Amino acid sequence: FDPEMLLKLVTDSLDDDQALEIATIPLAGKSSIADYMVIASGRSSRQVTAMAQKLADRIKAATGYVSKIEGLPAADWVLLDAGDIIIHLFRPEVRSFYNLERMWGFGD
Amino acid sequence: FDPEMLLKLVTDSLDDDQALEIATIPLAGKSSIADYMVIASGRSSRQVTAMAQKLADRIKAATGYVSKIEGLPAADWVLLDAGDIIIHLFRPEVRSFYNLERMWGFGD
Repeated sequence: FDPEMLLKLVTDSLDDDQALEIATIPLAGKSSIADYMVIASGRSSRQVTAMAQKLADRIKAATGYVSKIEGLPAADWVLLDAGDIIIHLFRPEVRSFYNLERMWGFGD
Repeated sequence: FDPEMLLKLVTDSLDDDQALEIATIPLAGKSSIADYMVIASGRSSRQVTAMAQKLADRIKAATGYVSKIEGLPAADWVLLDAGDIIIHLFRPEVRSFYNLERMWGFGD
């Protein structure tokens, strides 16, 4: 399964699930971690969760690849590691809030 | 604390701890998640762990920011979320192996 085909699956799925700000970062000549990183926002916890889970299910259906998901059920963010592509999903207002708390030195 | 200053701290720290393939991805005009993503490799579990922990300690010492670390103590990868910068660390031979297992459909 071609990494460009995987990229198309990822962005099509996120677009279908109404993600915003879907960014594609090509990593050729920069990093060996993956061919692409994709980053996108969701508007709620239900939405980020549905987004991530459907994407993992779709990748498995299309390719057989079992993606690693980091950050569920508490879904302020999700990372989905699909091997050739790593997908970052975030809730902008939750992230800005948590970043402030960490800037203030909370939590150690 | 300036995001360019934070970037310099991150890359200087990773360089000092002998990370390889240190990639800087500017996100201006692409994603709101952060100003930069940094990706780098380490050669062992001790090294990736030392790398990530020292970077978190250094960010806190220099800025007060308490970074969120994902993927320790089992350190095949680490993500360090420093707010304005997200840092991905990976062990190339471990990642290639785990990616194969997921490609083969292991683990659900």
